[PDB]
Amino acid sequence: MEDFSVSASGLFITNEGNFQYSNATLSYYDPATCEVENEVFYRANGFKLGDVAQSMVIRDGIGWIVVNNSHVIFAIDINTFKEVGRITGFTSPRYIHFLSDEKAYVTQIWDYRIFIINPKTYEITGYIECPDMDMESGSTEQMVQYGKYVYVNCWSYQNRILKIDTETDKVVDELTIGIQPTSLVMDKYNKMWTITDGGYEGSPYGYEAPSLYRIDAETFTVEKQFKFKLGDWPSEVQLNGTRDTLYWINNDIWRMPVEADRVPVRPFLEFRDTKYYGLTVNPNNGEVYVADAIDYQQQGIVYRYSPQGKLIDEFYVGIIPGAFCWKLEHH
Ligand SMILES: [Cl-]
Repeated sequence: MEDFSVSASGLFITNEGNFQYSNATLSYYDPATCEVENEVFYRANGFKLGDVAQSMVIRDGIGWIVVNNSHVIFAIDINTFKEVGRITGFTSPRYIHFLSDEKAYVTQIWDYRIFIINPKTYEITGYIECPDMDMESGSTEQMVQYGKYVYVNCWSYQNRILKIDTETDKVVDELTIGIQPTSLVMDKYNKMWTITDGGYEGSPYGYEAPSLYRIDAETFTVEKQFKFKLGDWPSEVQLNGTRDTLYWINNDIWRMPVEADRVPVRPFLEFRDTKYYGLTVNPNNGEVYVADAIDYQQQGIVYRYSPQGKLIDEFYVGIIPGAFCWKLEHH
């Protein structure tokens, strides 16, 4: 059990590990030293993280790690990585969205409810019931704020964006699109971007050419659609800090101005017969980090790029690195 006291500026990489093998880990990268530290939760705390670390959000000096398949969210101190508390009772958590110090939503797979939680007391306070959704095929996923509203994508065996009114904690609208929207971002024009994964071969629910969509938040309608190829399996819409440049995964890493009418012919980073899996854009300097799962078995690798596409650094992380979380000194 180990004493960490790290940089005020930093990058966390969550490593899902192998679903049903409890080898998920946390990585911490220092961009100023170009040094990675691996398995930092375990080293810091004396216990393992669990199964499928999904995502992670930092608020007010505290890091909130969603461990999807261990029914828990760890709160760690972000400088020491020691746990300050945890929340148990999630069916299968995905993403955490704070509305205040005392109120956050936590999405779930295999549940039709979004859990309301109190972060100060470390408790579950309620549930938002999703319409046309059961437990066996249920999915809520990533979330964005638009005023009093929260928008959420319904991922596994679903095909909807839902609108929640946060003042009443209830689902007030929905929009049906292509199957299995994977992720959700809000650009600086208050237009949402989601990209579907197209389902999978043999799926009971379906399997189709996936799409990238731009959806106006005010009118909750599709303004643009970029449709890809059967067998494509896109994911991970991400924005730059000014929220005017969008990246995602589709074999390659792709980059497009939010105002563009076409995807550029050339990608940001070319497919190299691996598995680009995670993605993030540094919100201050526009540097792009690409998490490569490679073969879903070996140690993953993160590549760091300049906004102009030139490789800066690369570093080994844990198994299937899927998500990132910025610890920034200045915003
Ligand atoms: Cl760890």
